[PDB]
Amino acid sequence: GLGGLERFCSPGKGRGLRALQPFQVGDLLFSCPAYAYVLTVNERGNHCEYCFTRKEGLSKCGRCKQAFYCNVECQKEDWPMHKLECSPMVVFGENWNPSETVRLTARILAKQKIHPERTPSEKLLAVKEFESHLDKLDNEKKDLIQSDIAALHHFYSKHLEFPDNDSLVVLFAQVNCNGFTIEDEELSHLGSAIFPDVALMNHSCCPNVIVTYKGTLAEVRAVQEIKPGEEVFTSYIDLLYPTEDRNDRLRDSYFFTCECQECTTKDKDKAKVEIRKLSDPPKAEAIRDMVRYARNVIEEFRRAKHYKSPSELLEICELSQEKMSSVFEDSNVYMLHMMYQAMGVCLYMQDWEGALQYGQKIIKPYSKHYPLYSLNVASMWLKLGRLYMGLEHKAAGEKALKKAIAIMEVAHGKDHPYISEIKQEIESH
Amino acid sequence: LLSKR
Ligand SMILES: Nc1ncnc2c1ncn2[C@@H]1O[C@H](CSCC[C@H](N)C(=O)O)[C@@H](O)[C@H]1O
Ligand SMILES: [Zn+2]
Ligand SMILES: [Zn+2]
Ligand SMILES: [Zn+2]
Repeated sequence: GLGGLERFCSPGKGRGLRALQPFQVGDLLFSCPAYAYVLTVNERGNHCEYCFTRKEGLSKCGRCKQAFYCNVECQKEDWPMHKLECSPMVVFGENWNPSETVRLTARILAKQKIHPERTPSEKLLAVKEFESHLDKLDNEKKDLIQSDIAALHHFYSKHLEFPDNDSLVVLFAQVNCNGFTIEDEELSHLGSAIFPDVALMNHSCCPNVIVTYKGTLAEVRAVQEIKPGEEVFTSYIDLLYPTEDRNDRLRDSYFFTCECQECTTKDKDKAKVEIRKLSDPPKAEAIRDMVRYARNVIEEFRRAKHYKSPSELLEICELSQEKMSSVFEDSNVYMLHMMYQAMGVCLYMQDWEGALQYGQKIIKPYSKHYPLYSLNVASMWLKLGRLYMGLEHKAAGEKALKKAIAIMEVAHGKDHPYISEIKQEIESH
Repeated sequence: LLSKR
């Protein structure tokens, strides 16, 4: 197993992870090497396929030209997985477009074929043991899984020996339920992976640990004091949103309802949905209406970024912020959501000043809505710092970068490469 | 999948 920890049966939460020794804030509970992993398409050329190292001068694979490595060693070590896609990419050409989930599942089947025995990634929980929630699956989800299976057969039949359809539905359900996205220091999507021992940890909206990544290695560090006998909880989702929203996402994606202290007490819900202090206070139904509108624009925008222009997206942000501002405070999380999206759009257009402008409005409410140590907060400080630095504002930049470092030392560990890079950024300028 | 954002 894993020192100082154990698997146990958590009442009403199936299997979980329990502490057998004390852990202090910033302490490393354990590490877990990726069982299976895939670099996201948009990051190819920026990161090594095999180890996810971010570097310039990465060597291009001579056959497909769509995989990049640190060196010949990374290339060679990655080949057992990359061969599933190398020739297929050139053959299908423009038609090669499997979803990330399919790519990961293909790699899972490949690993199962090469290494059927228990791996060092499965010291407490095996991939085969993953919870699937197959029985809870509705028509929409079964249809999505079937599409995924069809894509799997479509692009990966060359090297894979498929089980029956039923087992593939089980596998895909397990992947949706237990899979992790890997993000960088800015919380930018890097890829997807399976970390079986890490997936043992249950969810809480007030978690006592955070998961970070060191290449393809998952790391789990305490963000709260943990005492022997206490269950170890991580957050599966963005904790910015109020209780109802959080539970809608947890129910939809993970088929459960959280009963943590935050969901029960609902302490932060009031401040999260802060209402303007108007002479004539807004009626209850007007609040419910604006909240409904807010969720609708969130979904609408989600769709719009796929085909609308950057100016249209900014228009949606500005106009929606304008409508919401009559009822909602600037510190309101839906306002913050639109501001964050707008910041992202500004960043894409290389409109640095506008992005800084929004981020400054975003950072403090983030600090108040998120838990004490939050990758979202650290990441926001980091973005702000890099914008200030890029715009020649070294004192403000140094201050924000040091705030980011201060959180990340706890979450990533004092010796993490991301921190060395940030310190290098401070010293170089 | 499991992400903070
Ligand atoms: N706070 C919580 N309350 C109830 N169930 C939870 C929970 N957090 C996580 N879970 C369950 O754990 C699953 C995530 S994988 C976590 C390990 C799982 N408990 C197991 O026995 O293998 C989810 O499908 C959900 O059903
Ligand atoms: Zn490498
Ligand atoms: Zn190749
Ligand atoms: Zn909760």
